[PDB]
Amino acid sequence: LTQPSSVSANPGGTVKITCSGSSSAYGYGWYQQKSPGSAPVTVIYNNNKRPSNIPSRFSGSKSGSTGTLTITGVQAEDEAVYFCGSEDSSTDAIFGAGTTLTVLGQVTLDESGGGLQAPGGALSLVCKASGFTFSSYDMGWIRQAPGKGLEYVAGITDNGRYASYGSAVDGRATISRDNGQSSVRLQLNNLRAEDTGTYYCARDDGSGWTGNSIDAWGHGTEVIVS
Repeated sequence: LTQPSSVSANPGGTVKITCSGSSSAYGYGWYQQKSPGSAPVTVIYNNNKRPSNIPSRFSGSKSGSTGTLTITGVQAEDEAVYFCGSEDSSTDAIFGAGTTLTVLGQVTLDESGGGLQAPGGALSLVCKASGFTFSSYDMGWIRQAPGKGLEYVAGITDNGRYASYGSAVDGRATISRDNGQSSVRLQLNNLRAEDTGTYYCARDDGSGWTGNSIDAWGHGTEVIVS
């Protein structure tokens, strides 16, 4: 996915952020991150769906192999990095590198298990969910290395029947869920230095876990492999 490094606009302006993929088959989600150490917020998912708590100045569209986030009447509080997410024929969740919006002229997911680990060790993260019918929604894990963007770790269907993994962890990761205890778990074996970062629990909107349909995010838990 290709999105611009940065865009600029003055308050009240209409700003657009594009995200281009390898075909016209898949859709787009847009995830606002106000600082590198903060949980993302979904502003648009499945091309043009807007969560009810997101201001109506956010809208989305898709044309051919490109998705576009439009903020009509941008405000200072919208200054953030916006990540686009999608999928392709090989991977259920892929992400662009993030677009920094500069403004000129100025459901609970609870992760634990982070910590320090040696290379070759194994990580066990747990996300405790509340405030919704957990067993009805696909769930997943997204990570972010220091100074880098969002990356797919693992996703699992509502009933646990299907799972998939990001390329960098495939063969080492296992995702599971307990629909009685309303929790999803990540096991990551043979840890490498490149596995350190913040790991976020995330919820699918209900349409089926993809990089473009995430509608809720946890607070993150930090993993350091050294």
